[PDB]
Amino acid sequence: MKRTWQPNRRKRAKTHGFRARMRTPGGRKVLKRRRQKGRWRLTPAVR
Amino acid sequence: AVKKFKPYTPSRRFMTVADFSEITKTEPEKSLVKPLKKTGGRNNQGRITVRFRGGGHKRLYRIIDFKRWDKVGIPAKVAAIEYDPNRSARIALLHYVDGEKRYIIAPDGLQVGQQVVAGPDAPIQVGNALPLRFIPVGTVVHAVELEPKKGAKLARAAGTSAQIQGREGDYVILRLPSGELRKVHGECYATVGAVGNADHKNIVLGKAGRSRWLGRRPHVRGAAMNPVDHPHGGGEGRAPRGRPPASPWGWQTKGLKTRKRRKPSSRFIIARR
RNA sequence: GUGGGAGAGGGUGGUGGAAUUCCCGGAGUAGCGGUGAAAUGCGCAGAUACCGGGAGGAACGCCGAUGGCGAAGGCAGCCA
RNA sequence: CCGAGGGUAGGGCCCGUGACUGGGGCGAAGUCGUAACAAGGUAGCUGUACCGGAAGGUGCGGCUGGACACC
RNA sequence: CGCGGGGUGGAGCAGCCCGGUAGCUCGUCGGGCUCAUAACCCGAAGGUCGUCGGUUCAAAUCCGGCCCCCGCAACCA
RNA sequence: CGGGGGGAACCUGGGGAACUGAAACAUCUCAGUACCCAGAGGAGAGGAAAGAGAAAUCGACUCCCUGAGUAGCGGCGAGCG
RNA sequence: GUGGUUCGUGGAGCCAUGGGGGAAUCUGGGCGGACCACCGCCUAAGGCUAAGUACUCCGGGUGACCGAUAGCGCACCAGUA
RNA sequence: CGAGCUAGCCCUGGCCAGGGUGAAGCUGGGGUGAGACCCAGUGGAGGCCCGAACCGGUGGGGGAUGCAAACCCCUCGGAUG
RNA sequence: CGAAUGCCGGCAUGAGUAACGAUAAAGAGGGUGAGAAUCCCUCUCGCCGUAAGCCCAAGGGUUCCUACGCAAUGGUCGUCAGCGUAGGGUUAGGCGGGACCUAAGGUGAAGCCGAAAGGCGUAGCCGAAGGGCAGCCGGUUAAUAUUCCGGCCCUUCCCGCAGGUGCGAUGGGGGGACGCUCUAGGCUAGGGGGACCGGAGCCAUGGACGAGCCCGGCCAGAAGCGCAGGGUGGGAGGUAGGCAAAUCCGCCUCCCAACAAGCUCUGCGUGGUGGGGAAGCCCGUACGGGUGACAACCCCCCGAAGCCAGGGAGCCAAGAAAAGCCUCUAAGCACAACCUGCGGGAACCCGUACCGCAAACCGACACAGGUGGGCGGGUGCAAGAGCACUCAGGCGCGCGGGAGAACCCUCGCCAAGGAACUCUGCAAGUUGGCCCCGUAACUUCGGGAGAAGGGGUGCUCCCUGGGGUGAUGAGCCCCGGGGAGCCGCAGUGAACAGGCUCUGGCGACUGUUUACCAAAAACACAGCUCUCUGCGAACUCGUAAGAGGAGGUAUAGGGAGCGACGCUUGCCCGGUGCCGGAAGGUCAAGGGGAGGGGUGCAAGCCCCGAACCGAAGCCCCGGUGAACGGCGGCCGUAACUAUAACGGUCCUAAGGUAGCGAAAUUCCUUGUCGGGUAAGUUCCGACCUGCACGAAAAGCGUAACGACCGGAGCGCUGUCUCGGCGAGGGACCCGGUGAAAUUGAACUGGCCGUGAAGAUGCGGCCUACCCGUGGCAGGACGAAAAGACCCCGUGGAGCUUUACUGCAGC
RNA sequence: UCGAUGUCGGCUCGUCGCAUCCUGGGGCUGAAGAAGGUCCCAAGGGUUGGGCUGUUCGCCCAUUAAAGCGGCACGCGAGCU
Ligand SMILES: NC[C@@H]1O[C@H](O[C@H]2[C@@H](O)[C@H](O[C@@H]3[C@@H](O)[C@H](N)C[C@H](N)[C@H]3O[C@H]3O[C@H](CO)[C@@H](O)[C@H](O)[C@H]3N)O[C@@H]2CO)[C@H](N)[C@@H](O)[C@@H]1O
Ligand SMILES: [Mg+2]
Ligand SMILES: [Mg+2]
Ligand SMILES: [Mg+2]
Ligand SMILES: [Mg+2]
Ligand SMILES: [Mg+2]
Ligand SMILES: [Mg+2]
Ligand SMILES: [Mg+2]
Ligand SMILES: [Mg+2]
Ligand SMILES: [Mg+2]
Ligand SMILES: [Mg+2]
Ligand SMILES: [Mg+2]
Ligand SMILES: [Mg+2]
Ligand SMILES: [Mg+2]
Ligand SMILES: [Mg+2]
Ligand SMILES: [Mg+2]
Ligand SMILES: [Mg+2]
Ligand SMILES: [Mg+2]
Ligand SMILES: [Mg+2]
Ligand SMILES: [Mg+2]
Ligand SMILES: [Mg+2]
Ligand SMILES: [Mg+2]
Ligand SMILES: [Mg+2]
Ligand SMILES: [Mg+2]
Ligand SMILES: [Mg+2]
Ligand SMILES: [Mg+2]
Ligand SMILES: [Mg+2]
Ligand SMILES: [Mg+2]
Ligand SMILES: [Mg+2]
Ligand SMILES: [Mg+2]
Ligand SMILES: [Mg+2]
Ligand SMILES: [Mg+2]
Ligand SMILES: [Mg+2]
Ligand SMILES: [Mg+2]
Ligand SMILES: [Mg+2]
Ligand SMILES: [Mg+2]
Ligand SMILES: [Mg+2]
Ligand SMILES: [Mg+2]
Ligand SMILES: [Mg+2]
Ligand SMILES: [Mg+2]
Ligand SMILES: [Mg+2]
Ligand SMILES: [Mg+2]
Ligand SMILES: [Mg+2]
Ligand SMILES: [Mg+2]
Ligand SMILES: [Mg+2]
Ligand SMILES: [Mg+2]
Ligand SMILES: [Mg+2]
Ligand SMILES: [Mg+2]
Ligand SMILES: [Mg+2]
Ligand SMILES: [Mg+2]
Ligand SMILES: [Mg+2]
Ligand SMILES: [Mg+2]
Ligand SMILES: [Mg+2]
Ligand SMILES: [Mg+2]
Ligand SMILES: [Mg+2]
Ligand SMILES: [Mg+2]
Ligand SMILES: [Mg+2]
Ligand SMILES: [Mg+2]
Ligand SMILES: [Mg+2]
Ligand SMILES: [Mg+2]
Ligand SMILES: [Mg+2]
Ligand SMILES: [Mg+2]
Ligand SMILES: [Mg+2]
Ligand SMILES: [Mg+2]
Ligand SMILES: [Mg+2]
Ligand SMILES: [Mg+2]
Ligand SMILES: [Mg+2]
Ligand SMILES: [Mg+2]
Ligand SMILES: [Mg+2]
Ligand SMILES: [Mg+2]
Ligand SMILES: [Mg+2]
Ligand SMILES: [Mg+2]
Ligand SMILES: [Mg+2]
Ligand SMILES: [Mg+2]
Ligand SMILES: [Mg+2]
Ligand SMILES: [Mg+2]
Ligand SMILES: [Mg+2]
Ligand SMILES: [Mg+2]
Ligand SMILES: [Mg+2]
Ligand SMILES: [Mg+2]
Ligand SMILES: [Mg+2]
Ligand SMILES: [Mg+2]
Ligand SMILES: [Mg+2]
Ligand SMILES: [Mg+2]
Ligand SMILES: [Mg+2]
Ligand SMILES: [Mg+2]
Ligand SMILES: [Mg+2]
Ligand SMILES: [Mg+2]
Ligand SMILES: [Mg+2]
Ligand SMILES: [Mg+2]
Ligand SMILES: [Mg+2]
Ligand SMILES: [Mg+2]
Ligand SMILES: [Mg+2]
Ligand SMILES: [Mg+2]
Ligand SMILES: [Mg+2]
Ligand SMILES: [Mg+2]
Ligand SMILES: [Mg+2]
Ligand SMILES: [Mg+2]
Ligand SMILES: [Mg+2]
Ligand SMILES: [Mg+2]
Ligand SMILES: [Mg+2]
Ligand SMILES: [Mg+2]
Ligand SMILES: [Mg+2]
Ligand SMILES: [Mg+2]
Ligand SMILES: [Mg+2]
Ligand SMILES: [Mg+2]
Ligand SMILES: [Mg+2]
Ligand SMILES: [Mg+2]
Ligand SMILES: [Mg+2]
Ligand SMILES: [Mg+2]
Ligand SMILES: [Mg+2]
Ligand SMILES: [Mg+2]
Ligand SMILES: [Mg+2]
Ligand SMILES: [Mg+2]
Ligand SMILES: [Mg+2]
Ligand SMILES: [Mg+2]
Ligand SMILES: [Mg+2]
Ligand SMILES: [Mg+2]
Ligand SMILES: [Mg+2]
Ligand SMILES: [Mg+2]
Ligand SMILES: [Mg+2]
Ligand SMILES: [Mg+2]
Ligand SMILES: [Mg+2]
Ligand SMILES: [Mg+2]
Ligand SMILES: [Mg+2]
Ligand SMILES: [Mg+2]
Ligand SMILES: [Mg+2]
Ligand SMILES: [Mg+2]
Ligand SMILES: [Mg+2]
Ligand SMILES: [Mg+2]
Ligand SMILES: [Mg+2]
Ligand SMILES: [Mg+2]
Ligand SMILES: [Mg+2]
Ligand SMILES: [Mg+2]
Ligand SMILES: [Mg+2]
Ligand SMILES: [Mg+2]
Ligand SMILES: [Mg+2]
Ligand SMILES: [Mg+2]
Ligand SMILES: [Mg+2]
Ligand SMILES: [Mg+2]
Ligand SMILES: [Mg+2]
Ligand SMILES: [Mg+2]
Ligand SMILES: [Mg+2]
Ligand SMILES: [Mg+2]
Ligand SMILES: [Mg+2]
Ligand SMILES: [Mg+2]
Ligand SMILES: [Mg+2]
Ligand SMILES: [Mg+2]
Ligand SMILES: [Mg+2]
Ligand SMILES: [Mg+2]
Ligand SMILES: [Mg+2]
Ligand SMILES: [Mg+2]
Ligand SMILES: [Mg+2]
Ligand SMILES: [Mg+2]
Ligand SMILES: [Mg+2]
Ligand SMILES: [Mg+2]
Ligand SMILES: [Mg+2]
Ligand SMILES: [Mg+2]
Ligand SMILES: [Mg+2]
Ligand SMILES: [Mg+2]
Ligand SMILES: [Mg+2]
Ligand SMILES: [Mg+2]
Ligand SMILES: [Mg+2]
Ligand SMILES: [Mg+2]
Ligand SMILES: [Mg+2]
Ligand SMILES: [Mg+2]
Ligand SMILES: [Mg+2]
Ligand SMILES: [Mg+2]
Ligand SMILES: [Mg+2]
Ligand SMILES: [Mg+2]
Ligand SMILES: [Mg+2]
Ligand SMILES: [Mg+2]
Ligand SMILES: [Mg+2]
Ligand SMILES: [Mg+2]
Ligand SMILES: [Mg+2]
Ligand SMILES: [Mg+2]
Ligand SMILES: [Mg+2]
Ligand SMILES: [Mg+2]
Ligand SMILES: [Mg+2]
Ligand SMILES: [Mg+2]
Ligand SMILES: [Mg+2]
Ligand SMILES: [Mg+2]
Ligand SMILES: [Mg+2]
Repeated sequence: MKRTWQPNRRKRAKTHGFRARMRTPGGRKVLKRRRQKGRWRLTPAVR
Repeated sequence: AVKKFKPYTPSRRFMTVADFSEITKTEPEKSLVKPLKKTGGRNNQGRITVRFRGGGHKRLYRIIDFKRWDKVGIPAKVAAIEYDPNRSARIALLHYVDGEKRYIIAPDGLQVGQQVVAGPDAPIQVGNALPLRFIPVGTVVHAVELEPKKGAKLARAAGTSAQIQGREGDYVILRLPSGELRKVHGECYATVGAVGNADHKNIVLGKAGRSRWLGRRPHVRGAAMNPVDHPHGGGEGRAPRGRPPASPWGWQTKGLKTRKRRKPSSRFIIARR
């Protein structure tokens, strides 16, 4: 039955997207943390 | 007054619809005069701040003239009487002789051929607006300005009206639809007569759905919730209230007066029995 | 048919004054009410009695009769 | 084919009967009060409405088959 | 068993709780009013305080035992 | 002409917890800690007495040692200092 | 009315200041633990000021530091699969 | 950090085989002082009926280291709101 | 280090055990190859066919095509593949999206607010599955195509020539521009039939050389035209309104139309050219290619839910915006500009493979689950997207071969009986569609109602009514009607398709709910009542700004209870809550300074500090019951007895009225009586000793309704007496692949005792050759889960209030 | 035994005890016969169908030679409900 992953490429980048993070102070520190750790991808894939 | 229905269903039984014989138009309204609107009951933060609202038929908002004093002395013919789904009352479409078209809330007694005016000049007859100070004591009156030049706030709903009981200096004493006795400034415009579509109070919704179409959602009793949810609930097997009956936010809902004491408004009120 | 008459005859709309009650103001003090006699009630948080204002509803004194009208029930301030 | 009638099904009317229940008639000397007949001690009666152990009481309107002092 | 209150003239209640005093209304008895009964008026009689034991100078009264009464409780199981 | 944004930890400023301790818990403690925010920089802060405080004394500020778990503070408790 | 201080309302001063009232320029004003006198100390309501101090992304030296289940999560193409 | 599941609301689109009953209204006729009304045809109302799609999840059986971390079979509720 | 249900890794047991993932289904020949049930071809068989076929959107992201491969991946095998290596493949001015519009929302010059981070906000801006906008048919590749190509159309920009005109916009106006249900007339997709047209070929096995049988009889297309539809007045005069100006728009007046009459726009039709084009035979194909042919290319009918499209009608709940578009004037410019037509030019970026109800997406899997739009043929059955078979197309579900035990699951049938089963007809059966007859209580007059209960149902021939289309005719199609016959056990012949009645409880009703053990008598619901709220409303969210409320105004809005409807809803205001009360009482800060104190030589400076004045709140007085709530006890009494209409007394703020009543409430209790039954703790009626009903936490009824809960009957049954037989998928045997919880170690018997009280393990005695397979579950206090009950802990968390103390709010 | 010994009743399947319900054998009798009463021996076998209730039990209908009482974790849920 309907499961929890219902992928929508637009929704993915307007929610977790790079511009999205950059808009909220909560969100900028998400980036700082990922950069400080050396994540290859600071922000999700979406095509 | 009031269409009824043979009971070919349950709830077609006591269901009741208004009498639209008065409506001289339908499928209008004057396209020049109306924008749109929306809400949810939710507010600018997204939050429900009025409960049990939503759904219901899409409406277009008829723009409507509550300042009649900007046309002083210009006459107008009553053009049409049609349906407004934002109010209890019906709106009269009227053409001015300026060629300006405007909406008026329809007094009881307007046939559509008739001329109407507004201003100190103003014959005293149904449909005409004057400042209160020129209207003779005793007149039944609707759509009243509370303060001068600010627009008509009072007696706007189907069947409502007010009466001039007398005057004192710059002010006149009014018996509102509530029965409250109120001073109002002499310079406030008002139009003579009562609102009409007065049988509005006798519609009988008749089924659940007809409440939803008006955008009214189901309303649940405190009684039926849990204690997180409301001052009355739990224990069950029902229960009496267990406590002086209360709103969800905790204040007492029987008897308890909410008007604020120090309002400078109080200096102008004498009543409300 | 014509010409005339009396009448609270019916329907509708209006409208007047007397009174009662309620409130607002004035003045004023120790009771008021009520009954067979009382008590309940009302009153020094200012009652009753008196003056002024106002709100509202109901019924129409004298004319009025042992009277008129109406099929009966009934119909009574005044105007159309 | 029709056909006495037998069967299955559903109605109608009438009689009988029924735990129980409603009043009613009737039965010398049981209990409670006094409503009515004399302003019957509240004139009575009345349709209706509410009430009350009971008779009755009270409201609104009605009928007379009720009415020598005093204001 | 468990906890609380109770038992007083014929009926119904005070008084106990603060030791010495037993009261109220009805009823009953005698008399009056009345042709007579009720009503009403004038007088009166009537009890050992459930019972047993203790405390004290003195116990309806304070204490304990039993005997009846009314009441609440008896849950997780 | 300048600002903006970034920087491991360190610094100042604005704000600021709870578990826990108290062998329960409110004052108290943990603690001006964790965190969040703003601004510095290679350091930051502070600094030249409207100071100490008993000696007719000492002389700006910072940091270390000591004074000293002293003086005090404290449901005069746990503790704090 | 509060915060700071060892100071928890305490005899509670000092420094700070959200609110009300509200001065003077040497004979002026703050202070020395309520307050008063005396004797002292100091000059608020403007600002800047190296060094001695903290820290370690980074470079180097040295270990009675580990030796692939240890030492950083990662000795290996790891903040990766 | 999450409303890509889920709950509500907002905006904008879309879907609902086929059958069954036959409201008001209108028309004509009767009726009447004039009406109410009665009848007939027409008409096509309704959180109306039957029943697919779509939405559900009634009862039972199976499954129970499953095909499946909610499934399958049979039956069954709504289906212009 | 031996233990921590320790941690990390490795390897065991269970065990060659269970499974190998839908019961749609396979068999043979030939080919390739080291190797073949599994790959390729053919033939036969079976399965889907409102799908299991085809197209689109999401999402996935090279999975697409081909060459060479088989270690692994594939629940077996694999020579095959969605897998490995490599190479190749996605072509647009017109399709989608952007150099267009605006919607919710978002964002945000101005502005407002907030310790900081930030919050808000008009204009603007962004934002789409909405509005706007120009491409149809075929052919082509291994693989792309409205993209390349062929044929035929079309749009914008740019520049030029001609003709026209007051030109000109971010501004004004028009339009765009809209619901739901029903729906006319004309079309098209689509489909059916033809004795008419075209075509390879066929006579089998008894018959048939035939008006035989099988195959096909279209597609697109500018202008012009025709049919059908949409939209639409014309002229003047005045003109104060449309935040400037308008000639436009609006408004008034007069004049002609009254009609699509015209003007205009779209649909279809036809149209120059263009292009398709079967069965069959042949080769030869993961695929399709010659021919059939020079193909034919036409009539009739059925007919949309699609089109004309802003069509029409009715109803109430009253049904987006903005740009493109046209019109109007403004500056401004009138050489310009704009309009119209022709011509040349110029016309960018991204998507484009493939999967796409699934082995390519969401579900850790090649997973019986989930996933929006469109097409979805034929026949028959009343209709239909239902059901059975079947086109095209696509599949036989990636372990097989046997055997024919128990047992299990899914299914079939059953003598006699018929609920005797059982908590309960649970289950299963009966019934079943359509037409016709017929149909009760009661009822809110609609219902109840498919009530119930019956009859018909096929085929052949005769006669015959009405309709649609054509002509009024045939033909074709739809709807019947009557008459006479035939066959079977049976004609809705197979498939899909109510069992029914009586009577209670609860809820009026359709609805709603615990995703995943509860669908209900719970929630909601129209409706009734109370209450607050005069509008910068009350209320709610927010520190605030602001917002909702509501662009509403008491016939409105918030809160609360009750819950259609009918008849109704008593008494008590002592307490509590709310409401009213200008007095009195007490009251905090502040005002007040009687008086007292410290210290100074003193002037002073500095502490205390009585009376008194002084808010709300509490006290006090009163009102309030669809506010919280509450509505008695003992004793006596009637000419049989019983009983008590009646009295007595004690208490209360007041003592339960109506109506119900062993109840969804009744303890005693299976109360007593009556009904039903052969028999009734249930159920129905009644009585009233109501432990412990009772009136809006409503009381008592109520037609209709219900996957609710109770009681009875009929019908019918494998529920049962009581089992039997049969089918299929497992189970069993063989080949291939091959798990799991669990496991101190094991050489693991019975009894009677004993033992921490329930011994394979200790004692005595009995019994017992070693090892397995198929089976059953009594025991290892069997596995699983550090018992959820219970207690403990000065453990924890949700919840309440006249617990304490705070805080917001007021 | 709380790092789990599932708990009433039904059903299925039984097995054992005897304090015997029946059948067999007996003594006594207030045993004429028949038919009972009571006590003794005896565990081989047998011990019904149904209404009510979840019920065990119990009452009841119709029968019977009889309609026995107990134990087996109130026998038996890795057997079912
Ligand atoms: N039949 C007359 C009607 O009945 C009623 O009358 C009935 C009663 O009211 C009346 O009862 C009366 C009683 O009122 C009166 N005051 C006392 C008297 N003894 C009783 O009488 C009764 O009692 C005894 C039995 O013991 C019988 O013998 C006697 O016949 C009988 N009347 O007796 C009648 C029944 O028998 C009313 N009067 C009224 O309804 C009407 O007139
Ligand atoms: Mg997941
Ligand atoms: Mg998307
Ligand atoms: Mg979304
Ligand atoms: Mg990288
Ligand atoms: Mg937001
Ligand atoms: Mg509502
Ligand atoms: Mg409501
Ligand atoms: Mg509700
Ligand atoms: Mg609840
Ligand atoms: Mg919550
Ligand atoms: Mg609460
Ligand atoms: Mg409650
Ligand atoms: Mg309860
Ligand atoms: Mg209570
Ligand atoms: Mg007369
Ligand atoms: Mg016959
Ligand atoms: Mg017959
Ligand atoms: Mg009388
Ligand atoms: Mg009398
Ligand atoms: Mg009298
Ligand atoms: Mg009398
Ligand atoms: Mg008399
Ligand atoms: Mg009375
Ligand atoms: Mg004594
Ligand atoms: Mg408990
Ligand atoms: Mg910086
Ligand atoms: Mg700070
Ligand atoms: Mg502690
Ligand atoms: Mg502790
Ligand atoms: Mg604690
Ligand atoms: Mg601290
Ligand atoms: Mg800080
Ligand atoms: Mg420095
Ligand atoms: Mg500095
Ligand atoms: Mg500095
Ligand atoms: Mg500290
Ligand atoms: Mg401090
Ligand atoms: Mg402090
Ligand atoms: Mg201090
Ligand atoms: Mg000092
Ligand atoms: Mg000085
Ligand atoms: Mg100072
Ligand atoms: Mg000092
Ligand atoms: Mg000092
Ligand atoms: Mg100093
Ligand atoms: Mg510095
Ligand atoms: Mg280094
Ligand atoms: Mg080494
Ligand atoms: Mg390592
Ligand atoms: Mg090694
Ligand atoms: Mg590691
Ligand atoms: Mg959502
Ligand atoms: Mg969602
Ligand atoms: Mg129909
Ligand atoms: Mg219909
Ligand atoms: Mg329906
Ligand atoms: Mg239906
Ligand atoms: Mg239905
Ligand atoms: Mg249905
Ligand atoms: Mg189910
Ligand atoms: Mg809707
Ligand atoms: Mg050890
Ligand atoms: Mg095994
Ligand atoms: Mg096996
Ligand atoms: Mg197997
Ligand atoms: Mg070969
Ligand atoms: Mg070979
Ligand atoms: Mg070979
Ligand atoms: Mg088909
Ligand atoms: Mg895509
Ligand atoms: Mg393999
Ligand atoms: Mg092109
Ligand atoms: Mg585009
Ligand atoms: Mg854009
Ligand atoms: Mg460009
Ligand atoms: Mg754009
Ligand atoms: Mg835009
Ligand atoms: Mg700004
Ligand atoms: Mg914002
Ligand atoms: Mg825009
Ligand atoms: Mg778009
Ligand atoms: Mg579009
Ligand atoms: Mg396009
Ligand atoms: Mg093509
Ligand atoms: Mg122009
Ligand atoms: Mg417009
Ligand atoms: Mg065609
Ligand atoms: Mg056809
Ligand atoms: Mg032959
Ligand atoms: Mg053939
Ligand atoms: Mg065609
Ligand atoms: Mg054509
Ligand atoms: Mg050829
Ligand atoms: Mg239209
Ligand atoms: Mg724009
Ligand atoms: Mg392509
Ligand atoms: Mg599927
Ligand atoms: Mg689909
Ligand atoms: Mg596929
Ligand atoms: Mg998958
Ligand atoms: Mg598979
Ligand atoms: Mg699948
Ligand atoms: Mg599926
Ligand atoms: Mg779907
Ligand atoms: Mg079709
Ligand atoms: Mg059919
Ligand atoms: Mg089908
Ligand atoms: Mg398989
Ligand atoms: Mg049988
Ligand atoms: Mg039978
Ligand atoms: Mg039975
Ligand atoms: Mg069943
Ligand atoms: Mg019925
Ligand atoms: Mg039938
Ligand atoms: Mg029925
Ligand atoms: Mg026949
Ligand atoms: Mg036949
Ligand atoms: Mg046709
Ligand atoms: Mg079948
Ligand atoms: Mg069927
Ligand atoms: Mg059916
Ligand atoms: Mg019935
Ligand atoms: Mg019952
Ligand atoms: Mg219901
Ligand atoms: Mg429904
Ligand atoms: Mg329904
Ligand atoms: Mg619910
Ligand atoms: Mg659930
Ligand atoms: Mg369920
Ligand atoms: Mg249901
Ligand atoms: Mg607030
Ligand atoms: Mg607002
Ligand atoms: Mg607002
Ligand atoms: Mg608004
Ligand atoms: Mg409301
Ligand atoms: Mg309720
Ligand atoms: Mg009441
Ligand atoms: Mg009463
Ligand atoms: Mg009270
Ligand atoms: Mg009171
Ligand atoms: Mg006072
Ligand atoms: Mg003072
Ligand atoms: Mg002195
Ligand atoms: Mg006060
Ligand atoms: Mg009071
Ligand atoms: Mg009873
Ligand atoms: Mg009860
Ligand atoms: Mg009953
Ligand atoms: Mg109740
Ligand atoms: Mg109540
Ligand atoms: Mg109720
Ligand atoms: Mg009831
Ligand atoms: Mg009912
Ligand atoms: Mg339902
Ligand atoms: Mg139900
Ligand atoms: Mg069987
Ligand atoms: Mg078999
Ligand atoms: Mg283990
Ligand atoms: Mg052995
Ligand atoms: Mg043993
Ligand atoms: Mg076993
Ligand atoms: Mg087994
Ligand atoms: Mg076991
Ligand atoms: Mg276990
Ligand atoms: Mg434990
Ligand atoms: Mg639990
Ligand atoms: Mg404790
Ligand atoms: Mg605790
Ligand atoms: Mg245990
Ligand atoms: Mg264990
Ligand atoms: Mg024996
Ligand atoms: Mg024997
Ligand atoms: Mg014998
Ligand atoms: Mg035996
Ligand atoms: Mg035996
Ligand atoms: Mg039973
Ligand atoms: Mg029993
Ligand atoms: Mg036991
Ligand atoms: Mg047992
Ligand atoms: Mg079990
Ligand atoms: Mg059991
Ligand atoms: Mg067992």
